[PDB]
Amino acid sequence: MVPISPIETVPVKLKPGMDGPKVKQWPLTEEKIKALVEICTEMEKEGKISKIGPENPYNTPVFVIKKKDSTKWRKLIDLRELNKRTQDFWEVQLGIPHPAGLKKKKSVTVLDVGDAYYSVPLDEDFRKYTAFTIPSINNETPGIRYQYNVLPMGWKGSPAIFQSSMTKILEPFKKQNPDIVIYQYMDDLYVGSDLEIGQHRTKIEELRQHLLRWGLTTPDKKHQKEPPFLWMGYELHPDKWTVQPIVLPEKDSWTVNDICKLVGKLNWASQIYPGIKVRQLSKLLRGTKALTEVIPLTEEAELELAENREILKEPVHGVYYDPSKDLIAEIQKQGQGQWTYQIYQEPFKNLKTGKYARMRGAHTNDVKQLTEAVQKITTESIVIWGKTPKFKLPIQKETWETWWTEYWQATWIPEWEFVNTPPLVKLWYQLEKEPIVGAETFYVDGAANRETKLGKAGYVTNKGRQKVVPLTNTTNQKTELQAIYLALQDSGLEVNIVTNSQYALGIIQAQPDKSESELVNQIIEQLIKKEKVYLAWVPAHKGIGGNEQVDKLVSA
Amino acid sequence: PIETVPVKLKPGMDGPKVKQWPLTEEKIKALVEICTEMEKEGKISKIGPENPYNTPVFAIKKKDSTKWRKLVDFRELNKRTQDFWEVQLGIPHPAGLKKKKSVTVLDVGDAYFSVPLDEDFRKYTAFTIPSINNETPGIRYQYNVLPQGWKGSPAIFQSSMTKILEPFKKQNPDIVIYQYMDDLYVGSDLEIGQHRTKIEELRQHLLRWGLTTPGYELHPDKWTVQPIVLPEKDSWTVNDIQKLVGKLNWASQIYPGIKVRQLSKLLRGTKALTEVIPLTEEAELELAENREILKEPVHGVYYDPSKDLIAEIQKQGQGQWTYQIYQEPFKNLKTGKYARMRGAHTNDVKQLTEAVQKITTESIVIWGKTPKFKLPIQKETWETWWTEYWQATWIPEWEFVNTPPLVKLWYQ
DNA sequence: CAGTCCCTGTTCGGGCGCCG
DNA sequence: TGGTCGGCGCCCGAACAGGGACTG
Ligand SMILES: Nc1ncnc2c1ncn2[C@H]1CC[C@@H](COP(=O)(O)OP(=O)(O)OP(=O)(O)O)O1
Ligand SMILES: OC[C@H]1O[C@@](CO)(O[C@H]2O[C@H](CO)[C@@H](O)[C@H](O)[C@H]2O)[C@@H](O)[C@@H]1O
Ligand SMILES: [Mg+2]
Ligand SMILES: [Mg+2]
Repeated sequence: MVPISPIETVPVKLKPGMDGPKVKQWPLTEEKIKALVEICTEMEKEGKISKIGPENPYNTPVFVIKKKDSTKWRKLIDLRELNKRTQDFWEVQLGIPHPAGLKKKKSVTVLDVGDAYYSVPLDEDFRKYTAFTIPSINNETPGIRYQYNVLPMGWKGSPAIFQSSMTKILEPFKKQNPDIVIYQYMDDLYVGSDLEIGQHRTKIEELRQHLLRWGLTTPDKKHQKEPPFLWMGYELHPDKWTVQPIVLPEKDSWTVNDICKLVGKLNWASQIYPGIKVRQLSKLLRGTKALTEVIPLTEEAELELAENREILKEPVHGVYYDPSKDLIAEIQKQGQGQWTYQIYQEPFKNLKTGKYARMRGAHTNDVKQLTEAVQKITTESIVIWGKTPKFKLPIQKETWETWWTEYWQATWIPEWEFVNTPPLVKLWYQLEKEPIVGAETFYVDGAANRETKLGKAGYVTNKGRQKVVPLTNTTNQKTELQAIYLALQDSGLEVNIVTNSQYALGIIQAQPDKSESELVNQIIEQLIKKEKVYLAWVPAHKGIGGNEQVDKLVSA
Repeated sequence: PIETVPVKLKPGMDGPKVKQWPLTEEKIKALVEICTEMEKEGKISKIGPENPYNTPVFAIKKKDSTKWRKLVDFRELNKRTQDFWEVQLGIPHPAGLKKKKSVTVLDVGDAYFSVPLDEDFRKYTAFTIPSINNETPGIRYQYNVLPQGWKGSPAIFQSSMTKILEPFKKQNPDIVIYQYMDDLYVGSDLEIGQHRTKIEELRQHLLRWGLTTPGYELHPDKWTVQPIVLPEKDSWTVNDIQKLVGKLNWASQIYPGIKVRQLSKLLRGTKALTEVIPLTEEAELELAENREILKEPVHGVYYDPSKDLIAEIQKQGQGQWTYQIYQEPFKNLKTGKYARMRGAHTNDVKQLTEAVQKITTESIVIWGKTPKFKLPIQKETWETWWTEYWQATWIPEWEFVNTPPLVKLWYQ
């Protein structure tokens, strides 16, 4: 019985018909070797590590990185080849806790487990595959080979095994203490109660004894008796919370990697700081080869970056969640398919903020994007609070009613009210349901030659108006749109248009206000200027009316 | 202490790995309460991350129930068990069930908990319970018995089920019973009161065998279809005839006897859309002959047991929805319309959800299958809301389509 | 009646940010 | 020195699916 057993282990098979890792160690510099050898030798006395005879035919590289904000070093074993061949697990970490989720508590304790990975036993049969060879100051001394007796940093089964093991240990305590809140994220524990501060600390220490029984040690050094607590990158105060300060690079010359950090920082910032915009900064990253390449900032990304920094200038903070009061989400349109939102309960006291900028579709409008933002907020809210907020939306009740009733897709927004904060979201134009009496009827068509990429777009009308236009470097689709554009240009404020293009009719009937295609944008521009447009569809090549005549013209 | 029937996945197919989606606080609370009791009774037990399979779980309230029902989305598992519940232990379909004046649906899901489940198979029934704001990691379980909503459950229990049924079946030979997953379809031609009474008898009959039943009533004979219809107009504008020709031309992919020649003649010029066009006698007769053909059935449309059912739905506005069930394109086994459903004029998603359920129910009664739905909705819109309005114990297959409607062929 | 080409939308893996 | 794991978020681009129109 050379090694003791502390807590229940997790069976871990290899992927079937596959064998343990073999790969030679790195040429590690002696400076790192000093740090590694001292800690690694200590492990054997505890029982974390064991010596192995050459009967163990497995070798895997090893390396070390300094603990951030500490002099200590972190001991990590590269298991990339072992991961590849190790059985798949099901991750039990389904997301990240957000402080806006937290309810107010009278007493809050944050405590961190020490050597959390090294306090959880690895599977006995699986221990052999860990084997790695230590290095020496010279290449003469071989260095001992070691197999882990506990979870090792760098494996792919470590987080899930620890989290599941931690939950099993915590579960008896929680059942005995139904009114204690324990937020368990990896080894960090957040403990909150409405118990008075003296009684709360009694439970806190009593919980520490419970974790001690299973070999889990909570050092005082990482204990956080007193606010403001540092938790998941946030600063927690009795009645408010905020993000730990974010440093934005100041570089005078920006590379590609530069913008990524910036962008990724601003996304983290936008959870509380209202109105962060990354659109123009992200425009710089599209279709670039090298992460190292240097790129100059446009006057758009510069102006953007300027007001983004100024938002960070003033300190902001969020509040906590009061289950008694309603949840309210308000959304503002920021232009260029950019939307920001605030979730709150008391007016002007925000739980959190956020943005929805995703451009979805080649042709779209503001109503679709607002519906997308509402959905993104709803799912986010259900994660954090388990309910859907009431919505305050910058869209008239009649605008929304007109859109969803007429749209051919099922669409819906949950309970919401109108807020009159401009810019309001509206439909820029409306297609007529019935043909317009006394309006000129334009029969439009276009065709193009697949080989030459040459084509014609034209129309014929009941009044005798006619046009045919030659086009270069086009497609059948593009000429069918062009024909419609021509009819809109050359018509009065009211016009009936008959097309046989399903492509064009589908784009235009969805009432888009923005498009990737400039041609569609120009069609939109004209539709907005009209008083009445009736679009109608007929099947091609059926000998119908004007459609037959215009088909002949453009085919020529 | 019952023998456990061994089960295997379809060859070359691994188990389901499907992430758990976020749940509302009420559903999470209901699931935690439901699973706590189920663990104490031994139906499920907690499991570790070493199991690499997961299936989504959530809770529903059946129509008017007010009492939460656990529901597992086993579609992925059921697809990987598929050969089992078809090739071997499957159920025949009573072609007469659709003919009965009344059909009641009973939730016998509880019965499945009696039988135990093959120890080797339980690794595939894993499901994770989420926590609000990720306070805790996911609490994983797996099934020790026959799970509700799995397609092996009614097949393994069919031997047990028939013996319980058999005294009741002998007492009433005429009555027809069909079993689809957790549900028992009981179709009688009796009068309403006698019918309801016999259901209580089959309830008690189920009770003395140890089964609780928490009544969905159908009248499959009332069910009708929705024919393609052509408008009746005193006068026709050029636009009306253009719409009519387009609708008829599309219809000719279904009824090959449709002819547009005489109706096309009416639009030879280049005419204003609102210009009134008198119909000729030749066009009147062509239009008359067409309306008759549309009353007729399509030639050679018959159900094929091998082929999958496909359902398409269209949103017609004003609370009206149209659907077509088929296996081959343009060979439609049924076409229908739904109006004034729950959520009409206020919620498209609630209405679409109700529509999917009704269509699936009809397919179960008529063919003992569930169709694959082509849903006229955006993937993110459907996934966000659909569980809120779901009141059935099964879950059909669906895909998402965005077809703008050139012509309103199915509706008017 | 296949086979393309347009055109659109989805998915998935890459980078970064953040948390252990 | 360059180098590990899991989770979540964003924004990207490439690779893939599929529906119509048209070409033989
Ligand atoms: N860069 C990384 N790579 C792999 N695993 C990591 C990691 N960073 C954290 N983890 C995982 C590994 C375990 C856990 C590390 O948390 P602590 O930083 O607190 O190190 P601990 O062992 O707890 O020492 P203590 O300071 O508590 O005494 O998260
Ligand atoms: O609806 C899309 C959604 O399907 C998931 C589960 O939410 O897959 C399930 O539903 C599909 C469509 O019916 C089935 O084909 C599939 O077998 C079933 O597991 C998602 O991962 C996907 O986003
Ligand atoms: Mg720690
Ligand atoms: Mg044409």
